[PDB]
Amino acid sequence: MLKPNVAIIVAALKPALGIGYKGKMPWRLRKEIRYFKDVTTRTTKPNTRNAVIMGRKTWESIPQKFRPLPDRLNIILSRSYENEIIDDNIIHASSIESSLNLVSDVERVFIIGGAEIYNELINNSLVSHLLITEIEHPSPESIEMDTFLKFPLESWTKQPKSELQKFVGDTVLEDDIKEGDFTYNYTLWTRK
Ligand SMILES: NC(=O)C1=CN([C@@H]2O[C@H](COP(=O)(O)OP(=O)(O)OC[C@H]3O[C@@H](n4cnc5c(N)ncnc54)[C@H](OP(=O)(O)O)[C@@H]3O)[C@@H](O)[C@H]2O)C=CC1
Ligand SMILES: COc1cc(-c2ccccc2)ccc1[C@@H](C)C#Cc1c(C)nc(N)nc1N
Repeated sequence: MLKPNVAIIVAALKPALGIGYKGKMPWRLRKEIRYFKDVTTRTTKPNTRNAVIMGRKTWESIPQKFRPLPDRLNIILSRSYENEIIDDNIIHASSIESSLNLVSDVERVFIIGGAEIYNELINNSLVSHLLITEIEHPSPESIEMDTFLKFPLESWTKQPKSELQKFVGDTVLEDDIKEGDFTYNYTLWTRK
């Protein structure tokens, strides 16, 4: 795969864009988790799959019985990894571009975490799309949080819902989804 268009997909709590606490997610949003599964899995043409790329810490935070994430090519980045094809579902590498070099029959490429990876790749021109689940809470400062996105969104344009709908195909997009004290919306951003 040469110069793939890449999408960041993330769920973040406004206004600070917190995404984690001591190596874990600060919430469990069932519908959001299903959205993530559906969007990263879905392909528009037959006989392809998508790639999901993540940092070593995020990979390790998926319980071992539940990785690799099914139906997607999983790529894990570590500074200690030489290039290695582990199996048909798992690749080890030290950059996104090198990891995708011998990869074929992949449609979309998603960056799925975590903070360090997101905060590097936001300034990688291969990333053309941000799929940000914008989470709100009445008292956001009360949620324990130590891990944040550093996204210069001034350089980005939040697209209308019609663009997000086109991107996700027939995936149902509900507005102002409420779980416990959290309210959320799915968004799509592109570069200016
Ligand atoms: N809310 C959300 O949507 C999501 C939140 N998260 C959260 O993010 C947090 C995890 O993020 P974080 O701790 O930053 O860890 P990451 O998952 O980003 O992993 C960081 C590791 O990735 C490897 N890495 C980073 N940059 C490079 C590079 N340029 N080349 C090669 N390897 C690299 C390194 O591995 P090594 O040390 O092996 O060299 C590094 O230690 C957790 O709290 C998690 O719950 C995660 C996903 C989604
Ligand atoms: C380590 O963090 C996980 C654990 C699990 C998981 C899977 C099975 C059982 C338990 C946890 C799934 C996904 C993840 C991570 C990779 C995620 C995510 C994610 C989610 C959930 N939403 C959005 N919008 N973007 C994302 N990147």
